[PDB]
Amino acid sequence: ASARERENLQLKLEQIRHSLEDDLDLRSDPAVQAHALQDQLVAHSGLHLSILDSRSGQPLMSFGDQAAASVAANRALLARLQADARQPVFQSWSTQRLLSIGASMRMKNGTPVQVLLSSER
Amino acid sequence: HMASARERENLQLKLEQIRHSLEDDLDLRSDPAVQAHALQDQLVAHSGLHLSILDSRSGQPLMSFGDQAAASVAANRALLARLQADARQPVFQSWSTGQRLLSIGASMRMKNGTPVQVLLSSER
Ligand SMILES: [Zn+2]
Ligand SMILES: [Zn+2]
Repeated sequence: ASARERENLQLKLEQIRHSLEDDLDLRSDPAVQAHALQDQLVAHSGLHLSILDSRSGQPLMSFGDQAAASVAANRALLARLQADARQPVFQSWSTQRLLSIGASMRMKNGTPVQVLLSSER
Repeated sequence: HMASARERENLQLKLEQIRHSLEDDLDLRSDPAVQAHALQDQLVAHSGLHLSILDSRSGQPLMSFGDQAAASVAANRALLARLQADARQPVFQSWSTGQRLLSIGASMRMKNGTPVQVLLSSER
């Protein structure tokens, strides 16, 4: 493994260490503590997920790496989705190089949502 | 400046995994908070990263989650053995079996006092 790959995994381990040793909530039970560690692993995974309400376009849920998030990219991708573009819709976004993919999904209760998944390239 | 066919295919696979978690989970309840939790768990499951945290005193897993494509039973066993033989930390491990993995391991002490061994693995 290369010098930069090793450097990057060491920086990720340091994020895990900070979560375990400094931020750990002593009041939480182990399953909550485990999910909080999960949150920190996904927070620097290069992946971001936005769930929008199909009716209003308003954000319902947002998870993952802020580094893979962009308000402008997500607005543009939602516009293509609402403009009947063939799904799933792809979008390359460079200002930072993101690849994103969007599609409508239907929750179990029928609630239509727009699902926008972004990735750092 | 545009994403390749392989980049597109890989991201489409992840989106379809997310769709499986929303539309094909027979036991997922309708409660909107419960839906957020399922999606967040599934995002980690294909993040290309896997994290194993073991109690140093017993060897028993305390936490395990992430992507199984990033995990190797054999590699983790070899890395854990290097940690327990007081190799210099953090310990790096490359591993191949078709796929090529990069893992890093270190001993830590959780805030509540538990001594743990941390095995972080990544798809190269
Ligand atoms: Zn912190
Ligand atoms: Zn969960």
